[PDB]
Amino acid sequence: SHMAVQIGFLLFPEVQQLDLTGPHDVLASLPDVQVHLIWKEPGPVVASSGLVLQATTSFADCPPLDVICIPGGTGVGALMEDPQALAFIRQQAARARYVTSVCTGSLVLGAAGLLQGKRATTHWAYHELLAPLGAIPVHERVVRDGNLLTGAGITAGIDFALTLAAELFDAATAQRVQLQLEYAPAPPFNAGSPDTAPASVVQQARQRAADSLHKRREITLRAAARLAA
Amino acid sequence: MAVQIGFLLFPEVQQLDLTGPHDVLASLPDVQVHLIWKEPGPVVASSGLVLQATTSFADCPPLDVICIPGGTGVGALMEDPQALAFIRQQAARARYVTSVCTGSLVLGAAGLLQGKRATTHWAYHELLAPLGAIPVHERVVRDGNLLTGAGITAGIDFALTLAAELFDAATAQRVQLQLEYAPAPPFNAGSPDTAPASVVQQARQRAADSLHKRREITLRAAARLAA
Repeated sequence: SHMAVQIGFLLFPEVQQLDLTGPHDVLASLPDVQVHLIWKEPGPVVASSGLVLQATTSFADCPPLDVICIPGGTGVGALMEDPQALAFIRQQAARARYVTSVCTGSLVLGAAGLLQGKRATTHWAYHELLAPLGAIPVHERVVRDGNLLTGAGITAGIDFALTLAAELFDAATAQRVQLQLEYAPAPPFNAGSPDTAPASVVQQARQRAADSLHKRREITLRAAARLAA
Repeated sequence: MAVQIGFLLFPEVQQLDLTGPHDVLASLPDVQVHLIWKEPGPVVASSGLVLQATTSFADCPPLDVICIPGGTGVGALMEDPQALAFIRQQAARARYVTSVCTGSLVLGAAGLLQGKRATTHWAYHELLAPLGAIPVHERVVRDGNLLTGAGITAGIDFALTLAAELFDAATAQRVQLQLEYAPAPPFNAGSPDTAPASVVQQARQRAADSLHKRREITLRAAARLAA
């Protein structure tokens, strides 16, 4: 309808698609929501896995949003230094009811200056990069600070989206969607946190992510310097 | 030698049934993931999200794993002889025949649940027995080379289970940690066992028209298998 809640996700090359698609299917289950996938121009955008998604609107044509949500992925490093994307995020966050992200999408909110003095979370492996962007780093799944909601790594998007659903509507509506999605998780292993995974597994992961972390630390401090100027 | 994993992508799919498992499985070493429909190109999910089929039925390579997701669109597939014939073709030489949520109703219409333990979405579970399944109220059910997951988000638990079978526990744990899959749901309403009675009533009231239409499709599909 013309009175729909307007929810927008940034869709960028090398996005981690589950950061977007998990929340999308949760929030699209709510009454009279319109969901936008936003990029520089409408058309195909390839996620890090090779899954092809389709941007529905340009930055220029996007209506004022009630909710803006930034997903994460390999592609966030480019976004943290993309003045056109950062200007769009700041413009929308001026009037949004909720300013949100999942996983390393909070590093993009950070680069836009929107985490200064705010409680935030991100993916466990990149959590150290929050403080240089002015955030108060919080080790929880879903972190609220006023109208800022951030989710932790990838699958946290589902917990984030149900939290946001209860804020947009009410607990009863969020619980109905939880039941429709049969979201009573029973993971076959207990390796979803660095605190509970086998130490051999946590060490293999930190080994893998090391080169990405050092690269993103330099991008993070260049982004922080621009906020300081 | 690459593990070939194929998802059936159909109009009015419930996209998270596909995209959850896709991001888990595409994280594994030496896999190639296909999104299969009658022709390559755009397929629109039930939410309006546009996905892209990568291959036609004809160009689909022999699959190690076939996976059928669920959604509004399964009713049409349950009476689509091309789709059912294609699923039987691939199930014949696939190492694993798999589904998530109401995708198991499509396996059932194809004749592939006869005498097997299986699950599906809690609201549709009564439709498994007429398609010949032994219905099991568990979130991921394995019967030989058949694995079925329960409703929508069960796809993530299913995919981690399958990852350990294709590779090993250590490989599945690495992917679990990369995905930070340590869920902390903000409510306890994910099961009809634990949700408030008012929430269960409303979820059943919403599903009722779909369930009635699927009771009718199910009994036509069962009568075809019998004849």
